[PDB]
Amino acid sequence: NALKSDFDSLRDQITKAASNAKFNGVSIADGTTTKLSFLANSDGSAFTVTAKTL
Amino acid sequence: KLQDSLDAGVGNLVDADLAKESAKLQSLQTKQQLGVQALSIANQSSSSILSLF
Repeated sequence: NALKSDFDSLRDQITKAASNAKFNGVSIADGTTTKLSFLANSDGSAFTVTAKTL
Repeated sequence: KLQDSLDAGVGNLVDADLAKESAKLQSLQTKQQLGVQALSIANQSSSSILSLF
């Protein structure tokens, strides 16, 4: 039972640590959105970066 | 670790690259000096016509 309580507190810490990782209201590891795009050149082409949920 | 990463992110968003600013300042002072010289040359342009009359 003690090892199971340790495992549960550990997985809860992973959930919190994965949830709080955001920048100016946007995150990539959160899983909220499939991808993020960023400007690459003057005419509006984007540097796509796909999300990797954690 | 999260506070460190977030402060580093805001610093990357806001901090100027000073090494560029120093060269920009040098070129701008040389430009202002040549501009004051050109302004003096423009101020002297009207003086010559006294010789005409």
